[PDB]
Amino acid sequence: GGAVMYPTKETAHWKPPPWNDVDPPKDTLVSNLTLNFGPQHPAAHGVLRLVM
Amino acid sequence: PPLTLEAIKDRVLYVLKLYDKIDPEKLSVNSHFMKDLGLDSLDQVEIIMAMEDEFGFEIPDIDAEKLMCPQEIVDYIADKKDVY
Amino acid sequence: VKPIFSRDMNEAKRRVRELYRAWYREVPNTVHLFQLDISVKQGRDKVREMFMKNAHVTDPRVVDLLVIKGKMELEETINVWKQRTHIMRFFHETEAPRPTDFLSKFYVGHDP
Amino acid sequence: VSDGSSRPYRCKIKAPGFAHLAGLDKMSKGHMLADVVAIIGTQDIVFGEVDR
Amino acid sequence: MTMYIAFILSTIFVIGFVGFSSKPSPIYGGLGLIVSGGVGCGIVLNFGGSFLGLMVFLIYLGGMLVVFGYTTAMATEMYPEVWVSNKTVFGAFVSGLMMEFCMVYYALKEEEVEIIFKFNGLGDWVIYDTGDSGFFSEEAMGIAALYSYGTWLVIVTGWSLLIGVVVIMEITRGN
Amino acid sequence: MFMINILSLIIPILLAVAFLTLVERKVLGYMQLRKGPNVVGPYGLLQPIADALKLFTKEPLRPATSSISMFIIAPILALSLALTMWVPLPMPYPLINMNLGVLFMLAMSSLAVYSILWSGWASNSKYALIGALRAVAQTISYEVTLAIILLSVLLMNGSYTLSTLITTQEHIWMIFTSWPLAMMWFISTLAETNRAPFDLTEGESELVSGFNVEYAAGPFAMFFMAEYANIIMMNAFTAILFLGASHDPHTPELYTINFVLKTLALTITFLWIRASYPRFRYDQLMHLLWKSFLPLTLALCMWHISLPIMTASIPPQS
Amino acid sequence: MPLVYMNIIMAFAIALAGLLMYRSHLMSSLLCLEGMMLSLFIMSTLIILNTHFTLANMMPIILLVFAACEAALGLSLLVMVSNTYGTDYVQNLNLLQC
Amino acid sequence: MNIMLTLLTNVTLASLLVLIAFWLPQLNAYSEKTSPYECGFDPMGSARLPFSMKFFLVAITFLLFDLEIALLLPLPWASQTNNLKTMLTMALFLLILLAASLAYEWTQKGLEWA
Amino acid sequence: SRGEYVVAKLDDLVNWARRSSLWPMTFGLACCAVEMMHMAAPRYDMDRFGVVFRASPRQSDVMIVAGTLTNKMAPALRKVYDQMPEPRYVVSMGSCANGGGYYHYSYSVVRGCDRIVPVDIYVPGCPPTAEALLYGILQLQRKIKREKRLRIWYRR
Ligand code: SF4
Repeated sequence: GGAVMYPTKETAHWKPPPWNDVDPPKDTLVSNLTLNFGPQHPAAHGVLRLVM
Repeated sequence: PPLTLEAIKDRVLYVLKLYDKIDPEKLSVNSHFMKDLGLDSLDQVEIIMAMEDEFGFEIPDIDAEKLMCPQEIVDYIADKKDVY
Repeated sequence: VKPIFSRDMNEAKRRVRELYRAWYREVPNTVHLFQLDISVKQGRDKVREMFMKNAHVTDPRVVDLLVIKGKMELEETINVWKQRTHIMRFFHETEAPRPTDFLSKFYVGHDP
Repeated sequence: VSDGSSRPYRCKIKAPGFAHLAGLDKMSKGHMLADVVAIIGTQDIVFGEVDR
Repeated sequence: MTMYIAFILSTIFVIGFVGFSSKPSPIYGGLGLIVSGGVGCGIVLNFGGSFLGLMVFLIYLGGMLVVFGYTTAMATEMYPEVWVSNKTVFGAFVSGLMMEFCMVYYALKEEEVEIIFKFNGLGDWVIYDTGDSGFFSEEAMGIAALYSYGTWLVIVTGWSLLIGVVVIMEITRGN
Repeated sequence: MFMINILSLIIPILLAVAFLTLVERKVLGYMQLRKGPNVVGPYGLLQPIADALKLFTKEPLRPATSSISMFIIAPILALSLALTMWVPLPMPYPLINMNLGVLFMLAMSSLAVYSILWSGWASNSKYALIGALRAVAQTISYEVTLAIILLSVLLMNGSYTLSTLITTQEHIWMIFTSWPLAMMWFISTLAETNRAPFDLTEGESELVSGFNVEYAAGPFAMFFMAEYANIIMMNAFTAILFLGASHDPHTPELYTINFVLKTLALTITFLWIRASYPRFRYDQLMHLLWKSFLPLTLALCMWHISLPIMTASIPPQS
Repeated sequence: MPLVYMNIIMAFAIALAGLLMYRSHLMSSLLCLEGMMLSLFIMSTLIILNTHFTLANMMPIILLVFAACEAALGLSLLVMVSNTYGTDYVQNLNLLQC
Repeated sequence: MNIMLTLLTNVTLASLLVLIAFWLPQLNAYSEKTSPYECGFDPMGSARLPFSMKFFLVAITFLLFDLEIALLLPLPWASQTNNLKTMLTMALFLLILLAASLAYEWTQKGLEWA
Repeated sequence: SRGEYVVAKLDDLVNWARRSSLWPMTFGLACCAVEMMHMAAPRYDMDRFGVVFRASPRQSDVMIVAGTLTNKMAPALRKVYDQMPEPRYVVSMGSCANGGGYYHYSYSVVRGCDRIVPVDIYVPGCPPTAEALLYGILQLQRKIKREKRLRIWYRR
């Protein structure tokens, strides 16, 4: 029932493959770019620091 | 790689030694921080943060205050890491 | 009296310790991001000094409100809402030392 | 609010731009940066009113 | 010196390959690929292949555009690497340049170098033919025979491209 | 004397770019109820020279986060490519007569795009990166339709040699034959030159300055010169391709005058469009080109392939 | 064989070595694949032009067409890999073993 | 060689202009002047972090269509053959396959973004 | 001396180029910005004089501080001024920018933009009329015309 027969010490720790699918490793993989739209921006009316 | 209790004690003592406020000479496993070493509550919080960094497991607030003895830190670490 | 977040002083102390942990871990990231020339030890000492300034508080609600303000400041620092000027304002570098002995105050000016 | 003196006790200015800029985030959902510029234009915000 | 324009360009080609093969950040590897594509166009034009060379340059110029965008999106790094930012990349670059310089000088000096095949140091001008193509561009006439002679190649390539669009759509569905 | 010819092509083109800046400023001002620059020189003639001197006597700043090598290389590439593309053009006789001049111009235009992308990436600023990505999207939108339109029109020419366009349009302008392709081509040239309503890369209103936000003094002047030179060169290409001119071999000056006037008119149209219309969203630009221009271009390319065959009008290869 | 053939075959060898020696990113190895395709185009074009194999001057263009097909496939796979792992690093293609 | 000379001349002019721009002017470079531009306030993160491309599929399809652009450019010389029937059939076959690919991607919501 | 004459003429050329082409940055804080736009409007079009508004600080030569400068905005203004390449000139428009004006005694107002950035020309008024701002810009141009950088270099 192991992942590999005749397992070694390192492989023994390794878990067997998932039955259906691998778990999603979603962990802060996408970091949205943060932009200071203003104040100096022409479209910010000069005094708006829109953090987007 | 058996995570021996004495290795845990060595790591805790090393972390405590690195902290400047603790004087190296009077540091002991049974030396309670507040009275034996004279460090304050925020000092104890900082030492707990150092320990959690060294062992990689986060110590919650309730458990951390139950500390103030290096031996207590060692035993709590053993309990979390299932030593003996 | 209605509690803001804590019904007793011990709970407020727990919240204060949590905030102190957050600042203590954030300090090196602040030095890196804001390109501050202070050392990490210096910033953490400033954090302790700011915490110690209000160490005399004995009312749970005041402590809770102070923790709220500290959390807001920490959010500002974690983001880049505060600039290097705001972060370095805690260190009053430009301001000259003000003598506190009676004779120096007497010499310098009429201020009590 | 007047205290009967020659100087107002309290004067609170309700600026229409305040609530519109507050709702800017809700309006911007699902749009791009140029759409955000257009939405800032639509609500006609003069930040003297907003900041007072 | 103009007697060996081809050799100089080929050496530049090999240097560009040693650039994008040492694997700097995809941006500078794309720079290398663009330079190598331009130099290859130069070589093919010197041999009489103006259309082919220009086509390679045009296609790789567009291809490296999508590569650049993809890099800034997926193959991105906080400190992108240049050929002097890591000992491995610079090691690869220096080794590639040295290997070129080695074979280059070896073949130029020695009459007949033989690395894996036998190469003669005589300039490329020797091999060129003395015939005349008249009122024709042989490359153009051959490339135009894809529609008159290569109906089978047209069928295969068109199907391959349509199935490629389908394949990309399926591979990027992502369920 | 070929070096003299190269200088004759280069130097006058740069002066033309300089005075194009004045023309644009005045034309936009008059279309806006204003007077363009007039104080500096008679009728504003010396304004360009003052701008060039100011820019080249202004401190150039190298951004701390920038990659200096690409940061410097990009303006050089932009200006050199902008000057290079002028070489193959027949006015009436080309400086370099190539059998495949049109493909050369297409490849060179493709190469110039990397100047914008390299500048934006090297700047290491978020706005510059956004501008570079917009330039990537713009090329993706326009390149295919540009190539297909050029192929469809050149099918009547019978070659990619620019010079032979004059002979093909000896009796009539090709716009009469291919006016729809001409419209799509003009819009595509607007897109390629990053001109309004497709001025997305710079996009001052939306991006403070786009790719050149971190460029100052000489490098910015070089980017501006490349932009205007590309405008003029693309309009000249349109004039050659569609609005053909009479060429008397004994007197080339007549053809040169006609060609210059047509190119001036097309550049003035460029400024006119910049004044009139608002700016597109880059998603909208890509959608316009792919969903609207591309299918019509495919259909018209089929039509132009068939028409010489069904009308027995296949052009001579030579 | 003239030396230009030597240089172009050397370029192919270098690109092959680059592809077979990955470092971290997948994009770089796809670029090495494209470099190999460019080297093959140059070699084929030189041979076909020197030998005046007129009906073989189209083979480089078909080679380029299928090279671009391969490039598209590579990028479409890289996008999925990046989505599933957050980077294009080859070390993440480690679930399947042996 | 004329093309090489022209390219060299243009590149040398551009490089000379860059040199004159970086050496004629006076400079007072200090850290704050060379810092990145973020509309007055300081940047939060880097500009070298990943920037999601919402039009990736269109870019790959652009590569695949540039291939067809390459395949269609020989058409002007192809019209000079004697088998104009087969040439026309194959040219229309290629253009109809490109149209089919565009239609497939469009109908499958591939030309849309995100 | 011939060297002095050459230096004087080259300085004349440089000053003429710099004053003729003055590119203000698109920086407007408060009501005074509107009068600035009216200056850009057809009646007093500043483009005639060579003054063209350019957004990027690195592509601009003059900063016009139109409107009140709050303590919150001051660091951004200093950053924009620093990022602006030199030669750079600052014009303070309106009482609020000049010395704080109506909000001088406010906690959130910097009592003058001179405290944060060096100012070359002060345009009085609240709001200063567009003609007043144009007069200030022309005064700055004359100030540039009076500059003697190369002459001082030769004499030093
Ligand atoms: S000076 Fe007057 S017009 Fe100008 S911003 Fe202040 S209050 Fe408004």
